[PDB]
Parts: sequence; C-alpha cells; structure tokens
Amino acid sequence: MKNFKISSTYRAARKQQKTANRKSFYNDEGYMISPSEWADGVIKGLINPKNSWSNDHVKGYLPRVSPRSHWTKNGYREYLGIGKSRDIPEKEPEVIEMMDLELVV
RNA sequence: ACGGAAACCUUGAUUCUAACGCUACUUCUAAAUAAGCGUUA
Repeated sequence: MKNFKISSTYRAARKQQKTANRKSFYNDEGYMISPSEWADGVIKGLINPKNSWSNDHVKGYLPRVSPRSHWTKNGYREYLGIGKSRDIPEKEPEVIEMMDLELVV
C-alpha cells in the first residue's frame, strides 16, 4: 500500500471517537478474548501480537483513504497512480450472438 | 432206580406312500459443500 494513504478526516474521526481506546483482542483462531488472556497468549507465543486486535469501529461512512502524492522530475506534485494506471485498452469485449433468448420485461 | 427222557414260542413282514416354510411389503422421508472479511496500512 503505497499509492494511497490514510485520510486526515478518518484519522480525526478515529482520534476523537476514541475507537483505539476500545480494542478487541483475538487468539490465533480469530476468536474474541479478554485482554488478560490475549497478553498471556502473546507472552507464551501462542498469539501473534501484530494481527490479533481491532480498533473498534468508526461511524459515518467516511472515506478511510486518500490518494498519495509524489514529486515529478520538474518539481511538480502528482498523484502516485494517476500516470502509471494503464497503457493498453485490454483489447476486449466479445459480442456473443444470443438472438434466441426470451427476455423478461 | 426223580409223572420221568427228548422239544427255540420259532419261521416270513421297510413305521411306508403324498406334501415348496410359502403368499403381500420401495431402506423410505425434508436438506445449495455452504457462511463470516473486521482492524491497521
């Protein structure tokens, strides 16, 4: 994930909805566990501490992610993925002949 | 040195002929190999 970054609106929403203050923890099978047993499993090695917790939920359907920018050769700004998005029109499509087909109104 | 001696209750005979442990009965009834994708970036 390099073309996009975390949006500032979502970061502000998460910050002052305090969703990181209400984390949920999981064991290696992805089942909700109390923070005490999560700590005990992480210390024992039975849980990977990295991918085993969630930052609650942010409400309001905000865009989580915004395009990231970089510097072109002349010092102008540009979106990272705008210019290397595509080069060929992928050929396609295929026009299948299906004149014998009863459509439904 | 006896109402005593001698004398097979014996011979020949198939407990045999005929007869289906048989008639009827669905291993049957419902059921998508399918559901969840969070949070961080």
